[PDB]
Amino acid sequence: MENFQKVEKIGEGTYGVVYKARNKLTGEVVALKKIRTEGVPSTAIREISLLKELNHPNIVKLLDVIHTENKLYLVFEFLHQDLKKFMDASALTGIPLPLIKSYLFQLLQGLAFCHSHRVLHRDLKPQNLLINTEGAIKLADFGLARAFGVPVRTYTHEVVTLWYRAPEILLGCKYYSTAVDIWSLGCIFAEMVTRRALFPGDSEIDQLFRIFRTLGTPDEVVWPGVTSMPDYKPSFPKWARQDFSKVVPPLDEDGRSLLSQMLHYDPNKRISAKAALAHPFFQDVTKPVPHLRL
Ligand SMILES: COc1ccc(O)c(-c2nc(N)nc(N)n2)c1
Repeated sequence: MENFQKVEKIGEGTYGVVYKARNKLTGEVVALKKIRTEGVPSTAIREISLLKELNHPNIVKLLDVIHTENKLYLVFEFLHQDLKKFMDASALTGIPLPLIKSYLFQLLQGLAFCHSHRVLHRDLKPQNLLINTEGAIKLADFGLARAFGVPVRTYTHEVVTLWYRAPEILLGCKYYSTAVDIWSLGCIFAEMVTRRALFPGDSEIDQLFRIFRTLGTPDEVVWPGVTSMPDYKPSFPKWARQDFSKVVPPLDEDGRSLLSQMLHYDPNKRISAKAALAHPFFQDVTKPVPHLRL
């Protein structure tokens, strides 16, 4: 793997570290994800390789999937900045609402695309959302959990982010649906608006309880079957739902209603990416140019 010259390390994902690198021969700049290790599931590299066919303006292009030295390398087109960095950079002033709306709209288009192709992300977070100078935003690292699975931590002892995990995952559901990505996106949307994580849990139970304290402890009324979920305990405290206008001020009612639909407890009631795109919140969507400091 010396076809490059690891320009630099740029991040650490749940499935592995990401590097910025230039191809010695072609001179192209790409992002290299190294996936943690002496076997690798059979259908894994096959399933991941299929992702190379995925082409959508809001999905980071997967250029190559190489298996060498028992290691797995994903070569991605390189985008210049991740949403986490941009959010931190915009923490004093905040991301303008029209830009937030644009990003949410584009992200939903990208999810609508993947979900229609039966591809789920399962680990969406600000770190794997990439932006460019032209106002586009793209999702990176889809279908990795389906091909592999959520490990103990990361390739090299890291603190996995739980803040964007859907409640059905926290409750131990064996089968998840595309609804998990809508939940994560809802959490990201809220964070872009308030400039603070919606549910910053430090543990799985703290994550779950933070959700409960805000949205109310779920019951059979709002979520049929929740009390029979694997990790559900009748001992969970019963918090009453908080007034929603407290959740994402000062987002307007259209944004709040859309967000509430993205955060429904029942995966079956949670809005789909396709239905969300038709929400009145996007009636006036535009495509602003962000102020990016590279
Ligand atoms: C699949 O993961 C990817 C794919 C393509 C990418 O450009 C990135 C990325 N890019 C930047 N600039 N920063 C950071 N932190 N990451 C990450």
